[PDB]
Amino acid sequence: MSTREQFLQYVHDITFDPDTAHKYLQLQEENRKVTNTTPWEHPYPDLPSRFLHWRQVLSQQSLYLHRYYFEVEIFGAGTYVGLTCKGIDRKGEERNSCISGNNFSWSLQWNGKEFTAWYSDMETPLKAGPFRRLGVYIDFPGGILSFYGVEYDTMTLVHKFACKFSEPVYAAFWLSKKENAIRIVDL
Repeated sequence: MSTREQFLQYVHDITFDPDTAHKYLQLQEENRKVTNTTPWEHPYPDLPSRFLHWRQVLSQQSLYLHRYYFEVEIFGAGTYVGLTCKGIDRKGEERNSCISGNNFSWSLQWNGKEFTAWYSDMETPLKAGPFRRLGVYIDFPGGILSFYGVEYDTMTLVHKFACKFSEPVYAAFWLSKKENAIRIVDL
């Protein structure tokens, strides 16, 4: 085990769920790439699962009771990556239905020069500097959600959340601004 190999022991497949994606989000690369293409909508069927107002998408996969790791690359100020539960309101207009505004979701925002940790309408600006690639580590029984900046020969802890998990969690993504994009790495 290299340093990164400690986390790769727990690698988990994550792909975007097309049935959740807001109509301004385009999915590519077998549901491993998402891009905000506002004001150009895409003709997705109307489904109760689909986010209506917040420009969000969930993973198809849920995680429950073990340790998990995956990597993403983020592009653009306004991107959030984190976790939520199935019961997040898909049709809501208010902050309780975005991934920075409730007590069952946790997320990390990139604003163009710093990351910010979000939980339940509370924000903590960080000074970690930029990282294109983030490693997302979930220790469900341990109540840990950690974000690492990942470079060739390095991992750097950006933020560790202490989380009171209950339901299975889904990877959750919020692409708040035009041209925001997130990709899930191979692993």
